[PDB]
Amino acid sequence: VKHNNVIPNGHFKKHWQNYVKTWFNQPARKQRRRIARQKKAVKIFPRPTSGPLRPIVQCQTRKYNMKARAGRGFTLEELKSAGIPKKLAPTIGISVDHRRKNRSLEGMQSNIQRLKTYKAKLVIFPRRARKVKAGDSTPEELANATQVQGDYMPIARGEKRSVEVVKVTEEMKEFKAYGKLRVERMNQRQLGARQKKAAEAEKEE
Amino acid sequence: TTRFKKNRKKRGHVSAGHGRVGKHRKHPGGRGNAGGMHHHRILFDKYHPGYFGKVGMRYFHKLSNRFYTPTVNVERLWSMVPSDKAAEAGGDKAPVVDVSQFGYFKVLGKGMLPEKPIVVKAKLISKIAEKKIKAAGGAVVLVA
RNA sequence: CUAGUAACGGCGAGCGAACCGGGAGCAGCCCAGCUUGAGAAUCGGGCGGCUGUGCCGUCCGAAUUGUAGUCUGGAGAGGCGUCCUCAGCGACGGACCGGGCCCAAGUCCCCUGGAAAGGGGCGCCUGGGAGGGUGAGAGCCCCGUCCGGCCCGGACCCUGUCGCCCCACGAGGCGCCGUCAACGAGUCGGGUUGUUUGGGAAUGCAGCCCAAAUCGGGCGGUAGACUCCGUCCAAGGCUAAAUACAGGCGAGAGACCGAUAGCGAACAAGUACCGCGAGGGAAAGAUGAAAAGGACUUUGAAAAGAGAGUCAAAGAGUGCUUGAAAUUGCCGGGAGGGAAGCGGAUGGGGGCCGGCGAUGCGCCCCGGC
RNA sequence: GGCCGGUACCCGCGCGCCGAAAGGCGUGCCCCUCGGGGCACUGCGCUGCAACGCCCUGCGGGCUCUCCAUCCGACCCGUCUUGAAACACGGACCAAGGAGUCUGACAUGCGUGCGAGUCGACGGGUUCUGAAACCUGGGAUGCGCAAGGAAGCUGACGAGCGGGAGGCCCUCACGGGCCGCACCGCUGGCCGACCCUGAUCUUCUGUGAAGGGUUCGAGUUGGAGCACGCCUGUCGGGACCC
RNA sequence: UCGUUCGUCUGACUUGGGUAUAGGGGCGAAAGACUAAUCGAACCAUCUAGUAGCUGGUUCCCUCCGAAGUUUCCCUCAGGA
RNA sequence: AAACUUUAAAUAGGUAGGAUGGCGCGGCUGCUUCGGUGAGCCGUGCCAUGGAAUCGGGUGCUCCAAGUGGGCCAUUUUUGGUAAGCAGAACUGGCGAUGCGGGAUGAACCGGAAGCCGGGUUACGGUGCCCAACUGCGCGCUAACCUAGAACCCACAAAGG
RNA sequence: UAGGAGGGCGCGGCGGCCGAUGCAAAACCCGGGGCGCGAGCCCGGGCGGAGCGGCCGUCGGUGCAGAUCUUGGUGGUAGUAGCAAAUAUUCAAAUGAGAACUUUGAAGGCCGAAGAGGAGAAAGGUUCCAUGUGAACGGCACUUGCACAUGGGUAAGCCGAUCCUAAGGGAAGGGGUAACCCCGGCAGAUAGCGCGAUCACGCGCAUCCCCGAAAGGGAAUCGGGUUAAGAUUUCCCGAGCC
RNA sequence: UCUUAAGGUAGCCAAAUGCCUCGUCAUCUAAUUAGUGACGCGCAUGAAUGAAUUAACGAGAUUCCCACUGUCCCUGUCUACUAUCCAGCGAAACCACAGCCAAGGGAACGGGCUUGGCGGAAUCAGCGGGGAAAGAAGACCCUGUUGAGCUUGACUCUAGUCCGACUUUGUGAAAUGA
RNA sequence: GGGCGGAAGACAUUGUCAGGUGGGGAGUUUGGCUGGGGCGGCCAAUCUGUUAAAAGAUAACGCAGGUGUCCUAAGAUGAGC
RNA sequence: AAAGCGUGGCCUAUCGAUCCUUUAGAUCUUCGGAGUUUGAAGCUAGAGGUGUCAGAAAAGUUACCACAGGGAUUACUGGC
RNA sequence: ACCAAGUGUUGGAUUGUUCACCCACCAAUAGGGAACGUGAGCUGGGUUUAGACCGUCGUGAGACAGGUUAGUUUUACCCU
RNA sequence: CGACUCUCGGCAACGGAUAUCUCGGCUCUCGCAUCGAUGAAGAACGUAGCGAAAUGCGAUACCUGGUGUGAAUUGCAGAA
Ligand SMILES: [Mg+2]
Ligand SMILES: [Mg+2]
Ligand SMILES: [Mg+2]
Ligand SMILES: [Mg+2]
Ligand SMILES: [Mg+2]
Ligand SMILES: [Mg+2]
Ligand SMILES: [Mg+2]
Ligand SMILES: [Mg+2]
Ligand SMILES: [Mg+2]
Ligand SMILES: [Mg+2]
Ligand SMILES: [Mg+2]
Ligand SMILES: [Mg+2]
Ligand SMILES: [Mg+2]
Ligand SMILES: [Mg+2]
Ligand SMILES: [Mg+2]
Ligand SMILES: [Mg+2]
Ligand SMILES: [Mg+2]
Ligand SMILES: [Mg+2]
Ligand SMILES: [Mg+2]
Ligand SMILES: [Mg+2]
Ligand SMILES: [Mg+2]
Ligand SMILES: [Mg+2]
Ligand SMILES: [Mg+2]
Ligand SMILES: [Mg+2]
Ligand SMILES: [Mg+2]
Ligand SMILES: [Mg+2]
Ligand SMILES: [Mg+2]
Ligand SMILES: [Mg+2]
Ligand SMILES: [Mg+2]
Ligand SMILES: [Mg+2]
Ligand SMILES: [Mg+2]
Ligand SMILES: [Mg+2]
Ligand SMILES: [Mg+2]
Ligand SMILES: [Mg+2]
Ligand SMILES: [Mg+2]
Ligand SMILES: [Mg+2]
Ligand SMILES: [Mg+2]
Ligand SMILES: [Mg+2]
Ligand SMILES: [Mg+2]
Ligand SMILES: [Mg+2]
Ligand SMILES: [Mg+2]
Ligand SMILES: [Mg+2]
Ligand SMILES: [Mg+2]
Ligand SMILES: [Mg+2]
Ligand SMILES: [Mg+2]
Ligand SMILES: [Mg+2]
Ligand SMILES: [Mg+2]
Ligand SMILES: [Mg+2]
Ligand SMILES: [Mg+2]
Ligand SMILES: [Mg+2]
Ligand SMILES: [Mg+2]
Ligand SMILES: [Mg+2]
Ligand SMILES: [Mg+2]
Ligand SMILES: [Mg+2]
Ligand SMILES: [Mg+2]
Ligand SMILES: [Mg+2]
Ligand SMILES: [Mg+2]
Ligand SMILES: [Mg+2]
Ligand SMILES: [Mg+2]
Ligand SMILES: [Mg+2]
Ligand SMILES: [Mg+2]
Ligand SMILES: [Mg+2]
Ligand SMILES: [Mg+2]
Ligand SMILES: [Mg+2]
Ligand SMILES: [Mg+2]
Ligand SMILES: [Mg+2]
Ligand SMILES: [Mg+2]
Ligand SMILES: [Mg+2]
Ligand SMILES: [Mg+2]
Ligand SMILES: [Mg+2]
Ligand SMILES: [Mg+2]
Ligand SMILES: [Mg+2]
Ligand SMILES: [Mg+2]
Ligand SMILES: [Mg+2]
Ligand SMILES: [Mg+2]
Ligand SMILES: [Mg+2]
Ligand SMILES: [Mg+2]
Ligand SMILES: [Mg+2]
Ligand SMILES: [Mg+2]
Ligand SMILES: [Mg+2]
Ligand SMILES: [Mg+2]
Ligand SMILES: [Mg+2]
Ligand SMILES: [Mg+2]
Ligand SMILES: [Mg+2]
Ligand SMILES: [Mg+2]
Ligand SMILES: [Mg+2]
Repeated sequence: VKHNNVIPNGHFKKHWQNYVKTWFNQPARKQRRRIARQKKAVKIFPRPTSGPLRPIVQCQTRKYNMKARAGRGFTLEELKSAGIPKKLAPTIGISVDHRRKNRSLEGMQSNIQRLKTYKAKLVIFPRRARKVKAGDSTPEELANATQVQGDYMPIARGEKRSVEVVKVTEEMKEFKAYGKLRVERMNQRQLGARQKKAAEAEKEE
Repeated sequence: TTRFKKNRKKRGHVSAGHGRVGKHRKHPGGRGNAGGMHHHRILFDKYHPGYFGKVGMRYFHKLSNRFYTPTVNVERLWSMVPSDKAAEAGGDKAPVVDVSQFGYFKVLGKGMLPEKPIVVKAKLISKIAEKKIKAAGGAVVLVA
């Protein structure tokens, strides 16, 4: 080792040349997946090629909780509130997730509206030729039906940027933003000592 | 590009540029960072002081997301304001900038601000950043 | 991507994941247990029959120390209730799969040549100027290529339409109810030992010891007790797709190698040959367009030679395209008293060099262009 | 007497006459006063020194080619070494093969593009010789845009001076004055670790008017970076070859 | 290996065939002897292009610039920073 | 008298020889003083014939990197050793890395350093032949019956006759 | 010198441009002419007989005198060292192109029977026998052969193997083992049951399966003939035996 | 008299064990660093590390004597096969270039350099002075942060063996114990 | 009499941990300088004087010596001597 | 009395990284769901030591020996 | 002591010995060099591998500049 | 003048470089999923008018059968 360089740290002490992965088959991977998608599209026609409907969820972890993305499936309550029976939804194009929870009302409301929005623009062919049972559709509807492609219900990742104009009022100018943060941090760290001094009050006092 | 490599200019020269006396031998100093405290001690101490030893305390299972706080200064808040809305204003009427919609969590106080009042609405802010915003005539709003 | 990061490490050399996020692809199921008891409703086998991957009859047997049905926590059993939902086979196909055939235009004129596929002239095809063969650089000579046409045979269990059959008092969905609500044991879990891990008072795994619970159990990356909080339900089982692919078979390509290269092997190459054996392991491609592969005469014991014959050519003559060097023979020339070769000079010989070296330009006088 | 050179300017020539040509020939002022001397006004153009030879397809001319002769010089290369012609090693000869490469990380330099941004590198779409090309996403993927702390945490309140390339104003101009980039030097302000400090306010433990520091930072008071390509260097890899 | 000369020759004798013991193992009237011309640890293939601060070599031309055998530290003194 | 010294060189060592100097005026200080007392700094305004000789563009600034880290030789100073073509130091130069002329021959001794040429002239060293250049012009000494003697280094010769 | 850089030369592909070639491409050869300081390059002549070159950009398994370098080929050594153990050959004739080396006859010698004689086991595999034969091979030679080519040739109730056990090996149930594999007396309804019976039943079951000797143990043969090559006893004749 | 666990006893000896050492005495000889017999302040003998003897035996080491002889004085001669010459056949090692000397200098012993001596084609048989001749990357010695065989009071371990608890592991009786 | 016949007997043994022993065996190490190396010394950290050439630096297994401590005073200060 | 002197010894030697352990200091920071509360982990400054003293955890023998090298280095001739 | 290197300088006991020392003869039994001349000239006694014995040393493997015994001596045909 | 040695040129040898090729190799990419007690992979021996090897086959032995194509196989001979 010699002149002012960075400390070398390459991990090449094993038999690494036996596990080299090259990517010469990358263009062929794209073609096989394209043929796979195209062949799948015909075998599901007229069902949409994006797949079943996915609900709106907030992401986890501070860094991303301000961003909305597609989740696995609708909860049981979202399905029941929109009146889509549990065992019928996957058969008509709606995914289910028996594991997800509804802790905040707004999230539940948003995903309910998707199910009605999906139900509104959903059309279902009969299970046989002429019999029309519940949930089927008019022949006019079933001729106007095509294989929609792409994202037929897009998900906006987050809040659109808006810079409004308001009037700066006297209360707004008096508010101490930094003072509020420091006193609220203070309360958090004194929580135990305050509760302990309180707790020992009823033990002794 | 083999044609510009310099070994092509030393063809016909015996040693290939590595000397007759001290040759090009296999690993005459050891491999890698061998001898950081023995025969490379001057080099490690000169160019990489602090290299050896243990400082601070461990943090089992560190997750970066817990530590994420992007920051923006006040000097950059007015690029955030669109021009037409930068026109719509009065003496008391100011635009409001939710830095959270631009990917920022905290507001720092480097740089100057124009006289025009502004309402910065942020998750976090520093002393000086609010001191400069108030001194422009605007206000600060805390959100989550 | 996180990330050469948190961590681990004679905290040295070094080592090193996961969560979040973004994509590819997405699909969930089935058991055991309280729950047939007016009734083993289940299953195998022989035999017989038929529509034959199965169904039917009958006789033996398995199984009550438990086959079937319900049910699987997302639940569920019950009860009630307007309601809402359910059976199959034909007929023709479309796709995907293999195979066989059919498909443009000059071989017109001259020259060179052994050979025209070369040159010149005159023409033509082109949704076909990818490639190969044919006596020299061939779009038009032949096979092919483009556009497609046809005939034969499959597997298929995917959907596209016409036909008859019409799904239920069983089950399922949905509305309420609160009475029940069963959920895997030498297993979990703890100690200790060894291994492993980034896993640090112990990441997984395994031995042995101890050995559970049912307001209970497993987790929340620092061991511990208590209060709260978030979270999931182990000890039984199945499950495509996205992924991998120096072997097999069938293809298609290449800024790769060009017979000491490329696989060891372009060829009767894992051969010949070696070793008791396990094993080791080569060398070696090219006549000519066509064998037309040299009749015959003469010398010789013969091999062969000398004449001749074939060929464009044999001096291309069966290890034969070209045919370098080292080294060797013959002919001609040159020099030499225990090296030779070498660098500068020049002199003698050679051998070779005609862009090696010119004969034109200006005034003029005609005599014609 | 030797070597070089032969003139596009420096010399020289024509513009007047004489003279084969050297060369000479005019006037006026100063000087000695012989000889004659010195100075004078100067203009237009032009501007590669000559004379004779020898040979001319020859038995000629020259030659960087070959051989030989002679004089002078002259030890066999490669290598390690203070020192090789060495009684140091390797080399009988010839042909063919034969050794700093590829990759990953980083760095400086240079080139290209864009620039507080910059990358389309995993995918998707489209593409009829193309595994190519072309489009798309990114509102936060990487790096950069902010740092100091072990951590809890806090997070740059706006710079003067000396010298300065260059520009401008003034002077007949030499000299003067004004503004002064980059860079060098000097002193500071601010952020943060540590220490110190404490008016007011406040949810009583927080805030922070003022005031700080022989302390420490890979800080700030200059947004310059990101991507690609090439040489070189360090390191890991068979790692220049045996 | 050959020539001459030597040791032993009813014995712990010579010898064929069969069979047993296999590599840190065997077997040894003991010499580290022998175990297929291989023995103070056989042979074959692989890990393996093992490592070497040590020896050898390291392929075209011209032009320009042009050293060091000294300092400090190192189980450092044929090495490296 | 290296490990004694009053005295005390030669050579070598350090600093200075202006524009980065000086002054007047009026300001700052939390330092200093009995105190404008000072110390320093700031702003302004004036002066400053460039303040010895010689020579000359600068590593001035910065980056990246190679080779080297066995040395050896000569004059001088110098340690150990009887000494050594020995071992170890000080200053300078050379060789190594460099051909060329001379010393017959030689890595470092003398001259001198270099593109390919023509002409001239030199340095060290030479001028009887080898071998280019005088058997040149002068004055002495030497006679060897030991190989007389005859080249800085350098290839010895001593005490004694 | 070590070392660094610049500008060139040369080799092979790729993208482009510009071209040569059956009226003779590449490669190779030359006492041919030239250019360049040089790497190299251009042309002439010949040989050859079908491909090749220059320029711009770009790329690489890109330049040899060495490595006791790798593979192949070639010298000097050098017609040299050498062909010398086992007593030995000679004369006529035949044959033949050719005779020291083949064949017949005669002579002289050797092995001297613990043999240089006659037969086998192992090992070999056609070497056996006839006919023919160009090269090679038989370290001189050859008409010749253990070589080459084409054919032919091995006959069993009695010789062997085959049967039996030795030392010893393998082995079923069982024990171990992650598994490949390792254990045979451990004793298990041990493998197999054996014998009399069939017209069915009875008895008994003890130390137990297999392999292992062309020299151990063991059903049975002798004499005389016969081929180019088979047999003493395999074929023929005769005579026997199990 | 100091000391030790005991202080080398019986024996043996310049011995295959003695440095000095060719010990001293005797004997063998013309002459003996040899041999044998004695002597013993034994560098550094000695008792199953076996001490001292010892008939027979030995391809074991050593000294002397008789016989014998070319071992020698001192060489000569003879036989066979070679070498030698011929026909046929026909390698290899080695090889920078080569191949006459003297002195000098030089990496301090030259075939080449300097200065001298010299030096005449082409061949045959021998010889062992030189080629610091060939053979083989010195085996001695050193170095290397290269090994390996062997040892142990080296460091770190390990099969085995000894020891305890638990497990296998049940039954019931007493004595000291809690 | 539903005991094949005896002996030991919940001790042996097995399995898992614990301590001890363990060159039987495995792996490895076994400094440097040095007038070769080894043995000796320490010229390896380190002070004074000298070598040292009147600035500073300056070598040798050069020379004469020293160091790994000691001190509540042998540290501080004042006064007297 | 005071000016002053005093940051060990009149001056020139008398001594020690990382990792680890241990102590002192704050009415300090963390154990990442929130707390109380033992334990642990940090910040600053010392001590436990590396004398081969810029700091590996380390006994022999080889005549049975091996390898890479060295004329940087002994044993013989030669040289001073 | 000089000139003088022309000629000569031996046979044996003991020792591997160079060296030494005796016996004897002799005119005398001087001294040295030539890679301490001379191993493709010999020999192999010593020394100098591997076997083995003794003594001293070492816990041991083993050591011995102590004594002892047994232990392979290759090639010329090249140039001179 | 000759022999020998060295050398220059021309021709002829020796040898297999160079050039020009290539039913082979290497590399990348794609599709598919198929051994065996119904006896596999591998081993052996046979088999053709004239065959040793390779290739093929199995006493039906360089093939039998069906189907497609539509007039050869070929070194020689023969049925055709
Ligand atoms: Mg160079
Ligand atoms: Mg270099
Ligand atoms: Mg080198
Ligand atoms: Mg180096
Ligand atoms: Mg060196
Ligand atoms: Mg280096
Ligand atoms: Mg160290
Ligand atoms: Mg990163
Ligand atoms: Mg790992
Ligand atoms: Mg056609
Ligand atoms: Mg034509
Ligand atoms: Mg074609
Ligand atoms: Mg066609
Ligand atoms: Mg564990
Ligand atoms: Mg599964
Ligand atoms: Mg090949
Ligand atoms: Mg091959
Ligand atoms: Mg021809
Ligand atoms: Mg031809
Ligand atoms: Mg041809
Ligand atoms: Mg040919
Ligand atoms: Mg030739
Ligand atoms: Mg040397
Ligand atoms: Mg010499
Ligand atoms: Mg060497
Ligand atoms: Mg050699
Ligand atoms: Mg080559
Ligand atoms: Mg971005
Ligand atoms: Mg490398
Ligand atoms: Mg006998
Ligand atoms: Mg026997
Ligand atoms: Mg036997
Ligand atoms: Mg031994
Ligand atoms: Mg290598
Ligand atoms: Mg070296
Ligand atoms: Mg002075
Ligand atoms: Mg260095
Ligand atoms: Mg050097
Ligand atoms: Mg001159
Ligand atoms: Mg290539
Ligand atoms: Mg190459
Ligand atoms: Mg070559
Ligand atoms: Mg070279
Ligand atoms: Mg001969
Ligand atoms: Mg012989
Ligand atoms: Mg007999
Ligand atoms: Mg015969
Ligand atoms: Mg013959
Ligand atoms: Mg048998
Ligand atoms: Mg038998
Ligand atoms: Mg028998
Ligand atoms: Mg008969
Ligand atoms: Mg006694
Ligand atoms: Mg004695
Ligand atoms: Mg005697
Ligand atoms: Mg005696
Ligand atoms: Mg004793
Ligand atoms: Mg004893
Ligand atoms: Mg004996
Ligand atoms: Mg002859
Ligand atoms: Mg001589
Ligand atoms: Mg020589
Ligand atoms: Mg002669
Ligand atoms: Mg001769
Ligand atoms: Mg000789
Ligand atoms: Mg030699
Ligand atoms: Mg060596
Ligand atoms: Mg070392
Ligand atoms: Mg070892
Ligand atoms: Mg120990
Ligand atoms: Mg051991
Ligand atoms: Mg040493
Ligand atoms: Mg010494
Ligand atoms: Mg001085
Ligand atoms: Mg001084
Ligand atoms: Mg005191
Ligand atoms: Mg300490
Ligand atoms: Mg936690
Ligand atoms: Mg040190
Ligand atoms: Mg050892
Ligand atoms: Mg020894
Ligand atoms: Mg000799
Ligand atoms: Mg001997
Ligand atoms: Mg011995
Ligand atoms: Mg001894
Ligand atoms: Mg001889």
